[PDB]
Amino acid sequence: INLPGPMSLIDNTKGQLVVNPEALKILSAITQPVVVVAIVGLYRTGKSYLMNKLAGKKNGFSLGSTVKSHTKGIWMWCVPHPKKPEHTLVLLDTEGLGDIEKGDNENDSWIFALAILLSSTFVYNSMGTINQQAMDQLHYVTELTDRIKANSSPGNNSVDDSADFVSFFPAFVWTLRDFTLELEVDGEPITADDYLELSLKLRKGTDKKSKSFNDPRLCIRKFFPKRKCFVFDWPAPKKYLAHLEQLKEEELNPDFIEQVAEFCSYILSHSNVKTLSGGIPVNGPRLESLVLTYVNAISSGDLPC
Ligand SMILES: Nc1nc2c(ncn2[C@@H]2O[C@H](COP(=O)(O)OP(=O)(O)O)[C@@H](O)[C@H]2O)c(=O)[nH]1
Repeated sequence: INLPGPMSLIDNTKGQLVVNPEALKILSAITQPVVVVAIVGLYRTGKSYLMNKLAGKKNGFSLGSTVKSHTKGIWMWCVPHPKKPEHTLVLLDTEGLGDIEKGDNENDSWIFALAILLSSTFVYNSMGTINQQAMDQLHYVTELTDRIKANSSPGNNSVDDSADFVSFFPAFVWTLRDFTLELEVDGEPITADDYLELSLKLRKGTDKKSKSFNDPRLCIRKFFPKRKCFVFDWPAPKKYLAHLEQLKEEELNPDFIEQVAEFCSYILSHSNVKTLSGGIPVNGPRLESLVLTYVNAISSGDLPC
C-alpha cells in the first residue's frame, strides 16, 4: 500500500553515524501499534534471510550482500503484521557486530544496544553449537544494553529483578544456524529450549572460579528472563548457498523448511506490541520518539556506554 522497502535507520556508511530522516518520517505516519523484532549477529550469518521470512514479502533485506564488512547500522522495514490486523510489524536488521575475540572495531557498537532496546523481541543469531565466543559476544552486547538502560530515561528506575522489567523489556530468542548437533542427553532427546537452558545452567554453589563462571550467565539470564531457542539445519547443500533467496522452496532441506516455519509462527504469534516501562503501548510516532530520545541521550551523553 504505502509502506516502502527496507531503508537505513541509522548507519555509519559514510564516516559517522547518521539517522535517516526518511525512516523517522515513515515511523511518524504509522498510527497503528507496532511489534518490533530486532536481529543481531555476526556478518553473513543469514540474519536478513530469516527476517525476510517474517515479513512474507519479496525484495526485503539483503545486508550480507550489499553492506561492507566494516559498516555498522540498523536497517528498518515496516510491513502490515502478517497475523495481527491493524498492527504493523517493524523489522530491525543490523550489521557490523564485531568479534570481541579478534579485537574487531567496537566504535559505534552502541547501536546494537539501541536495536535491542527498541525491540519487542530480540533475536540473537549465531552459527553452530553454543560456544564460548558466541556466549562472550552475547555477554558484551547485554552489558552494553544494560549500561544504556541504567542510564537513560526510558529504562531508568526499572531494576532487572522487578516484574516491570520482566514484563515490558524485550523477549529473547537465540537462533542457531547450520546446526547439525543431536539434541540428546543420555539417549533421551531434548528440545532446543532445553539446549539453551543447559548452556545457561549455573554451577550450583561452586565458588572459587565457579561464581566467576556464573557471572556472565547470570548477566544474560537476568537481563533476558524470557528466553527461547530455535535451531536451523543447513538450508541446503553448500553448493547452493551463494544465493539462497533465488532457490525454490522445494530445493531446501525439509527440516530447514519446518524449522523456519516454526520460528516464524512463534515470532508472529508471541511477540507483543512494543511497550514502554509501565506498560504504555507504543505506536509509530512513539517509537520514533524513543529513537530520538536514545540517540540524543547517547550522543549528548557524558560517559562511555
Ligand atoms: N550457511 C548458511 N548460509 C546462509 C544461511 N542463510 C543465508 N545464508 C547465506 O549467507 C549469505 C548472507 O546472508 P545474509 O542473510 O545476507 O546475512 P546477514 O549478513 O547475516 O544478513 C548469503 O549468501 C546467504 O545466501 C544459512 O542459514 N546458512
